[PDB]
Amino acid sequence: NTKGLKTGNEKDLWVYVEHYKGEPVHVVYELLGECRKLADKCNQKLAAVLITDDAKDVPSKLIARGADLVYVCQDPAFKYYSTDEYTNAFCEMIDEYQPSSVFIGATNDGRDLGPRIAARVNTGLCADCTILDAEEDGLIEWTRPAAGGNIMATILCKEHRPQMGTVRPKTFKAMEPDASRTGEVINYTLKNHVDDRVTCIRREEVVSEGEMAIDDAPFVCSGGRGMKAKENFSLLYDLAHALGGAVGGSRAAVDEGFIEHPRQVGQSGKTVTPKIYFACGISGSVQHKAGMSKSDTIVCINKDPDAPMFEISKYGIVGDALKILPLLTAKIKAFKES
Amino acid sequence: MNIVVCVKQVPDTAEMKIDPVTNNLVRDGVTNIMNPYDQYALETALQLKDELGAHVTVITMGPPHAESVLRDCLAVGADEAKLVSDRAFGGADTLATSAAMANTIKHFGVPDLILCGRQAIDGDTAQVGPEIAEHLGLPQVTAALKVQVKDDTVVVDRDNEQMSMTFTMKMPCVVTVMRSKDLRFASIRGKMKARKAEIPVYTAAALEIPLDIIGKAGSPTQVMKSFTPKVTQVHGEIFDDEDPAVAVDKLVNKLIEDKIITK
Ligand SMILES: Cc1cc2nc3c(=O)[nH]c(=O)nc-3n(C[C@H](O)[C@H](O)[C@H](O)COP(=O)(O)OP(=O)(O)OC[C@H]3O[C@@H](n4cnc5c(N)ncnc54)[C@H](O)[C@@H]3O)c2cc1C
Ligand SMILES: Cc1cc2nc3c(=O)[nH]c(=O)nc-3n(C[C@H](O)[C@H](O)[C@H](O)COP(=O)(O)OP(=O)(O)OC[C@H]3O[C@@H](n4cnc5c(N)ncnc54)[C@H](O)[C@@H]3O)c2cc1C
Ligand SMILES: [Cl-]
Repeated sequence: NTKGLKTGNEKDLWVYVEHYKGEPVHVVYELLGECRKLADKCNQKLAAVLITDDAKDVPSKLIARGADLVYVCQDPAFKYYSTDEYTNAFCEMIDEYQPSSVFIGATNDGRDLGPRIAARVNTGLCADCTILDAEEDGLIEWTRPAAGGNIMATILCKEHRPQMGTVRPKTFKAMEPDASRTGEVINYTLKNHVDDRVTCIRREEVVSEGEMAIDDAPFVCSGGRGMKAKENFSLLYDLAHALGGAVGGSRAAVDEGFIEHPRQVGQSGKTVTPKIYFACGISGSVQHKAGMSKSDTIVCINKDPDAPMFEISKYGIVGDALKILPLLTAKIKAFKES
Repeated sequence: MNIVVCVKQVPDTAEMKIDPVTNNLVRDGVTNIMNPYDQYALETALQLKDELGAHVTVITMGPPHAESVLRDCLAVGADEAKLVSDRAFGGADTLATSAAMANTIKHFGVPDLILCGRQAIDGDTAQVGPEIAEHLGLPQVTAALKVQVKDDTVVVDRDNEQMSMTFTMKMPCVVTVMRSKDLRFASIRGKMKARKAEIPVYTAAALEIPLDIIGKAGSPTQVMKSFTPKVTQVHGEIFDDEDPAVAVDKLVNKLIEDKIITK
């Protein structure tokens, strides 16, 4: 029928501020860089939407990274992401201010959030997009991979507002912070509080005291079923330490007990774009490759010269990772010294 | 307890390959399957049936030939199957698909737990389960790694990029599933009992779902164009010397010369 239909008076492009330890995650800044170009193309403003327990100096950083406007909705209930709290706050602000488009980083939580909002407002949502463009009138052209990346689709939300999408992280470049930019902070008071129906009973940091997470590591040293045993992962830790990188693995590695889920790379785990990905005893299933095929360089170490992973590896060695790794790590260490 | 599993028949997109030489899409071994994340959702429902005695209904919105997926569900021990099939539902985006599914579920009475896959491997949107949950006013947890029931609560393990978490919610609720053990085997007997089952087929008119909320008519989004992306062929330097020390020397001197490894 008519819910979510455009009024014609909608304006501005909004970027959702996903935050951790109070600070925006980097995909926020990625989207502010891209959406700055889109907002300039259609002569509309770029807004950052900050739902938090404590804004700190974050609106200032958002302005320096391209935002003209920063909407802030602050409450203690917003300390941690929750579907019920954030969907409510985000939808009250859409209703109040009437944006043209909304852009959400396709993180685990963004992928939870986006479709809740879209269904609540009754509007269109394009998922985990990789290419974006805009017409002078503000109509956003959403392009995205589908079918495991085998098909690209270009999609429009012509009549419903706001036009929504989630956007793949690590795709778009942020702008360098500009101290000379100016913007406007708008403090939004919640009209209706909600009770969160979803209680968190365990919330544990996956990365330890000062250690490296695969998520942001410049090098990833990853092991599969071909590592043979959990203890042999110490080889990958040694290589990571020599490089200043982090250790990852395949879903098969998780299943065999070699590593815990937070180090899993692939479509059901993390997608990483390190400078080097060392794929050690990993066949290169399509589900794994989904998570690491945009690594700058892939180095494959595998006993099977027909391992699919070789298909996409600029460099590699056919052989036993258990003999090759410690020679490789030593040789790299020697080069890096003195 | 009553459980509904939302299942989707998909082409097996894991079998698709773009040849980097020709930039053409090769479809060798691509058949219609049960969406793998839906096999995880179903196996999770089945595990709860084994443990607690739950009644399990599987529902899909698909063309006639999607019936085979429902049969596969019954063959592994789902109790009931429903096929929502009508050209009026075709052309649906995720809003239109979730509207159809949410209205179907409501018509038969909202169960204690609705399980979805995390995503379907064709569309790859991961939107339908949360949109269903919103349409039905229910709480959600997406991308479950484990699901358990304790009294009147569902206990769900879910991660994000920084945190490993466990959440609880009261029934009725919606969970989308990232992983479970592989769906159990369907025996010959299982498949025969499934073949003999009645699977009702529901039109939009039968369910009194308005035409303007479903299919293309109910879709805010429209795919305007699709194309095979270009894939740049990689011409790897792969060393296969007998002596791993030799292979490693060659590899490292190349990584050095090509500015991959620095001091
Ligand atoms: C819906 C779905 C989602 C999935 N999600 C993911 C995901 O997110 N990430 C994921 O990784 N997978 C995922 N998978 C799984 C995927 O299909 C594969 O099962 C998995 O990636 C294989 O892991 P592997 O390469 O470690 O093991 P295998 O395929 O068993 O390969 C082991 C390799 O080790 C090699 N080898 C053996 N011994 C040695 C040695 N001594 N030295 C060197 N090499 C050796 C072999 O030659 C082989 O190539 C998913 C699958 C489904 C169906
Ligand atoms: C190339 C391409 C790109 C597309 N891009 C978009 C887009 O960005 N936005 C959009 O709104 N639509 C898109 N669509 C339409 C979309 O695929 C359909 O609306 C589809 O019915 C549901 O979305 P999905 O396949 O992403 O499934 P998902 O949202 O990933 O499915 C999640 C879960 O919902 C349940 N579910 C999904 N479909 C059904 C079904 N038919 N019956 C039962 N349960 C189901 C299953 O449990 C499933 O695992 C696209 C289609 C194509 C071919
Ligand atoms: Cl709700």
